[PDB]
Amino acid sequence: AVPPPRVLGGDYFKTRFGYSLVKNSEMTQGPVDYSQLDMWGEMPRYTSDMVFLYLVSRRRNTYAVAYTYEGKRILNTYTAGNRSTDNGHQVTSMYLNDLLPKLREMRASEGRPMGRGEKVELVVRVMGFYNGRQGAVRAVQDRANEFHVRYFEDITPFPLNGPKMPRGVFK
Amino acid sequence: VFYSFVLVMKPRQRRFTSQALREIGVAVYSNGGLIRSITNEGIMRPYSRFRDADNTPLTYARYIILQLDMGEEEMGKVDKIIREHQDVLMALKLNNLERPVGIRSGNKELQAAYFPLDTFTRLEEEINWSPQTSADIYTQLEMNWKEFSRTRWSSFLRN
Amino acid sequence: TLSPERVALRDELARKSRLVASEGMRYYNIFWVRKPLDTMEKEYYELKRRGVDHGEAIRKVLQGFYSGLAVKKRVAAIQAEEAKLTGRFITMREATVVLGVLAKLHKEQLT
Amino acid sequence: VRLLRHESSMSPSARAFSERVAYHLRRSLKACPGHIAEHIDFTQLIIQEVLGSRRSKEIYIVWFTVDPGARFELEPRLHQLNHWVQQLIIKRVKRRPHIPRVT
Amino acid sequence: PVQKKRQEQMLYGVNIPETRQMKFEEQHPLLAGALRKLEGQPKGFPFWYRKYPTRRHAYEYRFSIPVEMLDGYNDDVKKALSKGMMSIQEKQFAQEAMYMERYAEHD
Amino acid sequence: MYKKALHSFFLKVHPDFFHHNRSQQTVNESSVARLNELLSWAKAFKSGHLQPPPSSSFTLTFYRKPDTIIQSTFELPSNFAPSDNHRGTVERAVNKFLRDLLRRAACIDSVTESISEAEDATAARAEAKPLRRRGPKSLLDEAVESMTVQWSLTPAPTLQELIEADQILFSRDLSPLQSAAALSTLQRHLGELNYSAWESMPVIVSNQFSIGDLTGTITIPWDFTPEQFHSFMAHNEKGVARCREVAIQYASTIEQLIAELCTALELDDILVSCSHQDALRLMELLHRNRELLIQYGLSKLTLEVGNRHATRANGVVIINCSLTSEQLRPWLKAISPKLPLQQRLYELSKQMLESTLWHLKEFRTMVEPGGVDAFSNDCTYAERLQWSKELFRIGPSLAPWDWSEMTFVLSPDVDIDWANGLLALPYNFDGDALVRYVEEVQQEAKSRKREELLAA
Amino acid sequence: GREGWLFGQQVQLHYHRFPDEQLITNLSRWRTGETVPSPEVYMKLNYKNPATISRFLTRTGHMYPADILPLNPEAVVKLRVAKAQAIRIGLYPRFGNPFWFRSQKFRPKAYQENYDPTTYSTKRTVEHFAYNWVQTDRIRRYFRELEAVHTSG
Amino acid sequence: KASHIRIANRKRVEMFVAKRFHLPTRLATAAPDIAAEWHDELNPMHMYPAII
Amino acid sequence: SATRWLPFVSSDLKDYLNRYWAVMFTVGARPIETGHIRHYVSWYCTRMKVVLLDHHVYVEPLRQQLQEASRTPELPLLFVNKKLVGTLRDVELLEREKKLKDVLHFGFEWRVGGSVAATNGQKSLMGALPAPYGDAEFFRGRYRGPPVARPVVSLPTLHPFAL
Amino acid sequence: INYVPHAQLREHIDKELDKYVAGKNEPYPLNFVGQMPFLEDGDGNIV
Amino acid sequence: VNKQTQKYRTKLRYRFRQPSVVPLRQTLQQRHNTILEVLRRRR
Repeated sequence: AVPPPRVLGGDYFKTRFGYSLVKNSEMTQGPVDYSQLDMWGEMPRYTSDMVFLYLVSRRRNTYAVAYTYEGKRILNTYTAGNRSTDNGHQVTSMYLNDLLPKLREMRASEGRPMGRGEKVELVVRVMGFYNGRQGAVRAVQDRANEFHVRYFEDITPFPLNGPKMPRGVFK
Repeated sequence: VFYSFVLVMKPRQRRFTSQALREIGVAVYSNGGLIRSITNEGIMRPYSRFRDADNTPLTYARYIILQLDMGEEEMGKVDKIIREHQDVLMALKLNNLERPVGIRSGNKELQAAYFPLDTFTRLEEEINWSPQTSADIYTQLEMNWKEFSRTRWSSFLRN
Repeated sequence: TLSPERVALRDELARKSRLVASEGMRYYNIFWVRKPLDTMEKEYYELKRRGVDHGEAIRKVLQGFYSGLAVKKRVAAIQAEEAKLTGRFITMREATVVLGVLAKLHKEQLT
Repeated sequence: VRLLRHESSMSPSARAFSERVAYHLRRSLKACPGHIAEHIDFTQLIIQEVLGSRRSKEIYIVWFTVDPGARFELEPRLHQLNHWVQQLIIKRVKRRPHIPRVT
Repeated sequence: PVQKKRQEQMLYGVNIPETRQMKFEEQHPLLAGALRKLEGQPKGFPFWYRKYPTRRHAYEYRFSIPVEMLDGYNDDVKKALSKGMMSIQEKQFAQEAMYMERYAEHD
Repeated sequence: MYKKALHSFFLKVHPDFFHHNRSQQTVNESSVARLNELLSWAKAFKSGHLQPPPSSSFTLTFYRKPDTIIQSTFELPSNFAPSDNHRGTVERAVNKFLRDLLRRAACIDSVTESISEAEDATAARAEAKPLRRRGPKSLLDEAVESMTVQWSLTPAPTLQELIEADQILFSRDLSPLQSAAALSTLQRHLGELNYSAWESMPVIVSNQFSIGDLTGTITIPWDFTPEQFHSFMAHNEKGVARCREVAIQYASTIEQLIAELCTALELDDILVSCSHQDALRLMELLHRNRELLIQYGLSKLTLEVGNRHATRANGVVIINCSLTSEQLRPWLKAISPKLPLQQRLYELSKQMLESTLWHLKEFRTMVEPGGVDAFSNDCTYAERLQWSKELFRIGPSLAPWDWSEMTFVLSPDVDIDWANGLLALPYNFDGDALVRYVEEVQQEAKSRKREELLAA
Repeated sequence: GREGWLFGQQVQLHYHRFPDEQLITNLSRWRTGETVPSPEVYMKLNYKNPATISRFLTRTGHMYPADILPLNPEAVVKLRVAKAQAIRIGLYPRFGNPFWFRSQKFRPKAYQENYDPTTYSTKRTVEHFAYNWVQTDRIRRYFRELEAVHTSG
Repeated sequence: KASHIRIANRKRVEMFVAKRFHLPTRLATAAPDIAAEWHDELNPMHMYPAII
Repeated sequence: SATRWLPFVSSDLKDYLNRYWAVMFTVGARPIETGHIRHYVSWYCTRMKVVLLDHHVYVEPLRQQLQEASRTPELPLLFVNKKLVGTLRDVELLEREKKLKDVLHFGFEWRVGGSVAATNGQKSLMGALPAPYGDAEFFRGRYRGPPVARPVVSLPTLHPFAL
Repeated sequence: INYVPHAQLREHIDKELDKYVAGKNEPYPLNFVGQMPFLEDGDGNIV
Repeated sequence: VNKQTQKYRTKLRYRFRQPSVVPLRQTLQQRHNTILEVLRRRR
């Protein structure tokens, strides 16, 4: 409908956003041959410092796990029995409460401070199509100063074959 | 082409893959067969990680196209040699080379109206076309392209 | 309509001339292509009067078309070089581009 | 509509049938026709419950979205799935008192 | 179709019409037609055509190709068309033609 | 019936075969145009609407090839009228004329012209005594079809295709709108009077009345009547023929030396950046000293012809026009060690140009933009190749959106214009940041649509 | 400075949509002869073409219904064996479609959320003659080297 | 129909005869001390104790 | 029965019109304007062929030929009896003027003058006869009709695509 | 068709294995898929 | 046919099925409009 406004230079384009187009690495290489295309070219571009939050909603349970870029489980999976809409909201809120100092400890061991001004880059993936899906992601929406969500997607199972289902489901 | 194989092989050292391909060629020639072609396609990263004999998922794999003319019992012998090889993770057998796909199960009137010498005499790259292959490339070979392509860079050298 | 043998002939000649004009010569500003294409047609009919061959007639027709394209490129380059050396003559595209860029300079003056 | 019927008002066979509809709907909601699946944003879709009549002549699947402004993006496409839901009930669900009208 | 298959087995050019274009060639011109046009070794008219009126007369090589057709080719093309490279259908047709040489009234 | 005869006749006397003589070619063009309008008003007489012909009796002249001048007159009866009873005797007249072109061409049988004379005799006898009666084409009806569908001349080029042809020139010393008045009202409705053989001549607008100062062009000043131009081309047609012939001979004698230097030195193409009258002496000097170039290491390299003795970094060397034979040997000994460096730089430049053209072609096929321009800014081939490969890498990520209105262009600075069609990118740009930017634009559009649907 | 760059670069009014399109239009208008299945798909419905398999599959990689995507009857037989043969050697994933957005023609714009058919008949041939700012410096340098070769020669 | 399994991901055998004969009678599983003396150089590469 | 089932596809617009009675060419990105014509045609019990131009093999031939029959580049387009009906503004106009019954069933539009939407009771002439010398305005004591009501404020709609 | 003999099998296999190498002054061809594979050095190690 | 082909045949039979188009809701809509016209016109 209406086009977005015009950017005339990259120097203040770096100030308008949290990134820059012109790279400062100055990559000097001579690959005259054709470059190797990625297997999944049409995908979200996942940076190495991005946390994958997985929200699994069920009937009477809602689980929240956080993984790294390489598949390392950061914090253990929170259960309502161990620690509905309000059920998923309180589980996701108390998971994001403890996820911050563990993230600071795991990033300060390598050299990333993450002290002030930098928000945690997050990719949220949901399972279930239940009521706890409503309260969980809202518990991420009030954390906009702490967790910046870039890719909000879902991880929903495609039922390829299935081993078997119980008798009450069929009959 | 009578038979074609797409050998997916483990990226081992050069001597091991050379010995594997040499044993495959020796098993082809000893059974009274002919190698039409064998082409290496380098190491690529497939969408699925195949498991070897010791159940290790391999991220990388080497693809080799092998076009052969062998008798069918001897082709079964060579296929049993290839499928039981330790380095070959997967290999499909292209048996639809002489007759194109869609004739047998397609229209019944268009079943005996094809010519097997049209497909048998050409190579596998001329039956299954690559994305870089097209008809204008085939017409360039008969058009005396050497006297025409000498002037294609007369505009880019000054800019 | 069109005759079907002439349809196949024009298809073959267009497919063989597109490659020599686009990838071969790298010449996209060719003017009045209908006269060399109809010259290709009439030379093909001249060779089909005596009935020499089929592919060799296409070879000689494409050689004549390549020579004609080289002659047209050379006379265009000669006229452009003589128009650029003297500095007195200006083509219509240069006049359009200066009438555009002086207008853009005046839009810079307006802001 | 103004109200929603309770599970105690309907038949126990209606409760079992609605539980089977809920199970097979929450299981295979990605197993829809792909020309409708390319426009459904599944990140906002929530199926909370399935209600039914006493003899299962009609079924009412109750749904909502996370963000309400995306509801009009999920409103028409979900109404293109009524025959798919009916075929899912015919295939996956046995002991169906009637082949229901989906709402 | 079950009669056209046996007609393709027995007779040579029943698929090729007067227009010299097959039913598969007119719909798929890039796959059936030849890709390269080489000016080289034209074989000319077959003067040995009286020996082979039907495909049951030449079952020595593949695709019922006579011995006189392979003259200037190397040993690899002659080996790829030998008896060892024939299919199951070609070997069964050779077994059929072995008795058709023995018990037929005419060719 | 007459299809093979008229086919062979138009195969003989067509002007497209006569390239050795230009006067025979333009006389054949005029005769073909006169025959075409003759058959046009003949078909007009056969249709029902009668118009006076442009010529009642005239001599038409064609030229033949021996592999030979065929002259034939067209005469009309003196009692000619636009009435109905004269519509038949003109049909036997032009059919008397066409076979008069066919008998002298010696391409038909005498039985065929006897058949046509017998048909005209039946029509003349049946015009007197009225009969009744209740289909193959005649000589006229086959002639118009063999003219239109096979042997028609190519149409004259319009003004719009002459604009981009670099054939319309003008000296700006008069004025811009003096040239606009010389173009708009003098080429739109006055281009019909201009000849078809004239259409190969480029047009400069200058001060004086002349026939050319450049190679193979013609000039015309401030606003003219078309009768003045028609009398101008009827005054000095020999000069405007000879200028075209010497321009074609000049291009041919350039191209033959270019071809022999390409075939003998095994190079790609000879480049020239100076006047060809001074480049011809250098080319014939290279033709005389060709075996000295074979003896040295001057091979497989393109040669530019400029004014300064220099060597370009992409592999092409520059040779000055003014060069003597005794200065050629120290010039060849000066740049003798620099030749394999130029060879490897030329091969690297060709490989990088092929790679960046392949990457730009794959970017044009994947995302289908409005246009890509990487050859605008004077940069190295590494920067252009890096820009093309970075655009190729983010091709699948820009695929859900169409960019048919925007132009991807190489620039020294970032410029993202959405009101216009401009996307100007540096050689080193983060493609992931651009994908994040377009994703944020889509997030803005989605949030705007959600807030608009929530407001209503 | 340089003298060959002036005679090499030609002046332009519009660059192109893609630089060979006017030759394509002229050769197509001459090929049809008017007065002023596809040959490439069935040859490329194989295991070695991951895009031609993906242009007939949905976003999850499975099959479309027959009413949405009608096809040639041999093309479906080629597609169903090409997908399986490319999956078998790992040239195609068992789940997904890595070339799906490359195949959709009706793409929405970056500042739009849906596709509208009214943008198909835009046909904008630059009627107001927009000159980009990166072209103006090239024009000025071209005319500066033209004035330099005029005052020098 | 019939279901199959691949011994050491290479040797396609039928599932019924594998549980009875093909799986427990391999060289690398049933006689590991004998299979440790397998010659890797002189034997063919398509022959190894995981399938023999 | 005698032939195996096969999906119909064509590169020409004329083969779609000669085959089906009611053809509609839609896009997948426009679900509201497609479903409104689905409600109107199925109300009159008319067989309809919906052609989704998303994931079709002849999109570029069909997008050109739909521009020639209908000058507007708006989809969906309804085609009944080898004629052009038009977009939603043309289908709802025939539904408002009570012309959509004889268009979908019998393939013609009524050329009868006068509107049938604004009727009360039985449909008769009721002053439709031509008056002598004109001048229906100069008699200011004429029958103006029954008093009509107009809303002071616009009520909020149920849905933005409810209508 | 250029068939491979039994004597020139090892040299043809070694030439095919040296098609994609790290050090080469010639541009590498595309695969049958149409994709540049991973380059390697001697002894088959992936770069 | 076997079990798999029979299951696919009954799946295609239930998927592509021609229903009985009985114009009942249009009949009731015409009756509703007629009753509204009678209630509007006559007391």
